[PDB]
Amino acid sequence: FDYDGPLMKTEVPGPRSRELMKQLNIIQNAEAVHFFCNYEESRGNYLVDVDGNRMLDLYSQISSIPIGYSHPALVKLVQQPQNVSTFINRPALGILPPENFVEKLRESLLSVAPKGMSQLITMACGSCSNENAFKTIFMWYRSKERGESAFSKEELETCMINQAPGCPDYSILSFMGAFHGRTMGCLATTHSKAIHKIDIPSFDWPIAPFPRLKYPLEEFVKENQQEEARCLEEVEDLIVKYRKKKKTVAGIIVEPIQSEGGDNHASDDFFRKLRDISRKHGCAFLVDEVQTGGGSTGKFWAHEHWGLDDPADVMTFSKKMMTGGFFHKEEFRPNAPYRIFNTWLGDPSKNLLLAEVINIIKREDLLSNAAHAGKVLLTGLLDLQARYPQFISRVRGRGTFCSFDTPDESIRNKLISIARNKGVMLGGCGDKSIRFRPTLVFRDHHAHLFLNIFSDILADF
Amino acid sequence: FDYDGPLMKTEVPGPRSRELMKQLNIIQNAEAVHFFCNYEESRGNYLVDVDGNRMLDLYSQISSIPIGYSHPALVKLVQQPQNVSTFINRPALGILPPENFVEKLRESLLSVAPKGMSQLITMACGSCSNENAFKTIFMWYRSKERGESAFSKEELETCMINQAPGCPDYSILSFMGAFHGRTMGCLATTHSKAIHKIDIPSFDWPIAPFPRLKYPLEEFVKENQQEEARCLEEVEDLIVKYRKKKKTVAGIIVEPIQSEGGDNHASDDFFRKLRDISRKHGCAFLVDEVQTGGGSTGKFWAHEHWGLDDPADVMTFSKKMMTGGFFHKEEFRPNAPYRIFNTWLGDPSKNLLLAEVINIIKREDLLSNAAHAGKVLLTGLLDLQARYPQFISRVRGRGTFCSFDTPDESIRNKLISIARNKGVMLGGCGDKSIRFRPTLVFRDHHAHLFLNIFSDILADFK
Ligand SMILES: *Cc1c(COP(=O)(O)O)cnc(C)c1O
Ligand SMILES: *Cc1c(COP(=O)(O)O)cnc(C)c1O
Ligand code: FES
Repeated sequence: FDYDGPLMKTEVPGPRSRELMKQLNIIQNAEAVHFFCNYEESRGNYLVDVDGNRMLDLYSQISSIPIGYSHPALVKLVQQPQNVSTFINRPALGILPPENFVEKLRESLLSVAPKGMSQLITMACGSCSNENAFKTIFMWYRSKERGESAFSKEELETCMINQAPGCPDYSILSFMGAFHGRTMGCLATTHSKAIHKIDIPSFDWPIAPFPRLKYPLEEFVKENQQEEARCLEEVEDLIVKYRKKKKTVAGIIVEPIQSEGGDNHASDDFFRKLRDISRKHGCAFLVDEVQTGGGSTGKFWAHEHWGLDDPADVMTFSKKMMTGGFFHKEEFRPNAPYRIFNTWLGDPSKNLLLAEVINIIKREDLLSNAAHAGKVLLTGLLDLQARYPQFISRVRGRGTFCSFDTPDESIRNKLISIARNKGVMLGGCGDKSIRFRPTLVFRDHHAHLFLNIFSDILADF
Repeated sequence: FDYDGPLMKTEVPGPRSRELMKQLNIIQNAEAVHFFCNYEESRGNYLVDVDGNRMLDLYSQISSIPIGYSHPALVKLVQQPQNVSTFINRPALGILPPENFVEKLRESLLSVAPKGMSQLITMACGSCSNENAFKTIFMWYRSKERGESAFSKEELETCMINQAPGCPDYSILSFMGAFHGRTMGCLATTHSKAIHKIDIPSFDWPIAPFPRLKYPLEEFVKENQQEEARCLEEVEDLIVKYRKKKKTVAGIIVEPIQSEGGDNHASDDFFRKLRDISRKHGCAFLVDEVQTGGGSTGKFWAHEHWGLDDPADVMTFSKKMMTGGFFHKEEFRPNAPYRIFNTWLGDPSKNLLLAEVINIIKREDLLSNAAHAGKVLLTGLLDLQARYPQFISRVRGRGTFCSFDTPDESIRNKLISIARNKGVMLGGCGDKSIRFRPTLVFRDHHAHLFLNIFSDILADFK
């Protein structure tokens, strides 16, 4: 199920990794590569590299590995002779679904549906989930505007040649610091780092400020309320402004906690109010749970913390969910087929795995475990913040979805690189934040292994 | 390996499929659903439904099943205990690749790299392949314009807020009839059917005519050269026009044979001249082989027929390839990391399957088989066209990538329906064409089985 701690043999990347990185660099830019991995010997919370290093992995493949490496329940699925077809016969799911398609959805995604959302379409990744959510939103908005009326001849003609009125000039409102994917529609809503954006054509869609909270929260009660109120006002102003531009805001997309752009949090009140603004202007409210979804905040979906019966119109997911897709309200159902469609629409092999993942999450009480392990982590980070104010500030988190700031990008990267050599894989976000994305099998004792390693690193830095 | 023929028990969809359709329709629009399938009992070219119908499948999951159902070499891979990890431990491939990543690419995609393209990025589907190929082209074009210079402060600030100059107003030129995917960038290049496009915001990018050939080809040699010439002239004019509009054409995307829009073919000559036009105006030439790729035209990549040493700058793929991605020239290599990126960048388990598929295609000489079986099919289609000119026209194809037109949409759909109930699954494309996408284990005897069932259908059709 898991090893008893990290065990380092070499610097990371070690010589076998470096050789493999040189080979890969011949066929593509390999500069992002951390190291090469032995996934066969990886177990639980521990990633083993090709040099035999064993690291406690608190990044989990960018928050995408739900119940650790080489999970014995998932091993068993692959071993069952009856499952072989699912792995080798991939269907065009929009036209030729397997006999068990609906049942395996009942065992998996439908069992964790968000409140108010009776509909589900599956997609293979987070980007195509958000792209198709946008399109779902645009078709719904245009359908509100036309009744009743059929598509017009002018609409049918102009859409084929990329013109209005067939192709409307609607927008999705997004936030500074957001990350929603990198295909060309997703990208216009992404505002994470310039290198993600530069040299790519975009859309003129409104971009609102996301609150920047001040820490410690108890010492900034009024200021943080004011900051959130200012952002809400600017959202509403943008919706009004873009309606006058004839670039009507059909939807608002937001993450419950901004990830790639710097682990930015906002109060549950901010979200409830944002949801109400969206409804008031007839904007669909699209919650992107690709990274927050799947339990690490201590609730299956992070938006569940908000306590709403009607939390959103559309909610996308992927990463830990193995498959992508989006849940949505009945009113957003496409009116005709072949509008929201692609060849594969996910993969039944991933739904097979996810159903077992969800069973394990329920049976091992891993939601509540993530709240607990996360509190233990956060407490320890607060202790380190108090002892090392020259390096650590703005400690913050929900569940195991935790982060802190360092003084600058150069110290942020150095601390990540030293931790890795000492046996712990950390992620970065923003210009100078370190983030945690532990698998759901991360326990309080793993929080301590990390804290004790990192305490020694800070003492010697 | 295979069953010996179709076996029909019910109309399709049968009662068990209709019940599942009803259940699925509660949670999503299920109006596209053909029927529900028993993939566990499906084998080779035969698909088995939940009503126990066994149909010769000449559509192969929209041309995505490369070596048939339940292929025993693929079954063996899933059975090997050493392969479990690959199915259950999915990496973020851009940052933490598995030990065998490179070697498995050598066994698979790199063994079939097109001429002149040393670079490869992997992607999970055809649409992310094309969106990321567009981005690769836009970055390449700005790199030519800025030279070996750093991003400007203004570019870095403006790109974050969706503004020029950091976000350029460059265009990708595409063709009427095209299909390149349905995410918002891809979809701007797609011009297949109105329902695929309507109500979605787009880009003001140029759209050229794709040649519409007249059949039979021997009777319209001159008119077809003229039509191809006119299309080439309009591509070039559009490039000049969009430069003048400050919306410079950075790349041109085209399919070797247009699929979803209606199986539109053009000569090898037209593609050679198109490629030259691209080069002449400094446009990257992006060939979409998502549906033509993987052998069914009798060469691994359809563009191979053009006989060029420099056929293209970028070539995308997916469907039969199990994974997506794109090959590209060394000069198109991104200059920094995290520009072309996403969480998964494909999936090693699909690479595992693909290596074995490529092994099977080579060992069993399946490109040659597609040319041979496809000639059998096309010859029979031409024979049926001669006998039933009132139902069948514009018979055309290359390898098994064949099609024909019917007089109208209702007849096209009736013939597909009838054929299915008689044990043969066909595709439709455009408003009135029928298309073939047989898997690569389609042989001449399957072609004759089809021909012989369809002959009977035609004789009985009113
Ligand atoms: C990773 C991520 C996406 C994109 O998912 P991919 O599978 O990389 O396309 C979208 N939204 C958020 C919040 C993410 O963190
Ligand atoms: C199917 C197809 C695509 C899109 O592939 P998906 O995997 O459906 O996103 C792109 N181009 C062509 C030519 C295709 O036929
Ligand atoms: S865009 Fe999602 S898998 Fe390709």
